[PDB]
Amino acid sequence: QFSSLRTPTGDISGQNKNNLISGKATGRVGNYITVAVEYQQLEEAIKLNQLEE
Amino acid sequence: QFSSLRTPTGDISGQNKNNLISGKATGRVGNYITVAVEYQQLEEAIKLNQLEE
Amino acid sequence: PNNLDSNVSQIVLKKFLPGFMSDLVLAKTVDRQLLAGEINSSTGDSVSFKRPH
Repeated sequence: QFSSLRTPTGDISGQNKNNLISGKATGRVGNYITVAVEYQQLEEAIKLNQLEE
Repeated sequence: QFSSLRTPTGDISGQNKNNLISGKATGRVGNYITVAVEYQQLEEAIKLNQLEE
Repeated sequence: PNNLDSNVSQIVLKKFLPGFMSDLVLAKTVDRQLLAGEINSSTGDSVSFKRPH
């Protein structure tokens, strides 16, 4: 963002110009989101039907 | 840099592994090196031949 | 424990966010065509129009 001088003739010799100053926005990583399950090979064979449902 | 383990069978369970630690080297800018000359327009007209030399 | 953070660098992507802005409605609606090109080098720094009788 800038600002301006007002001169009758445009003579800016003795004055303060703009300064350049840089900011930045930062962003990070959060935690993981994890869902985990388990089950026995025997349970799969005789019990879990419609596993994908 | 790493370190190694010596066992009869190759069984490393229970012992310490190598951590990974990064270092870095930095380098920086100096000052300027500057030579500056000046001469009159009169001199360029009647005096300085071979100015490139 | 590993310490990796001298492996990587802190990056500022080349992109800018949006700024704020402002509306220009006075300029559009005042009188424009009447003073256009009237102050020029033959004129010096002012010019004049006639009040009605």
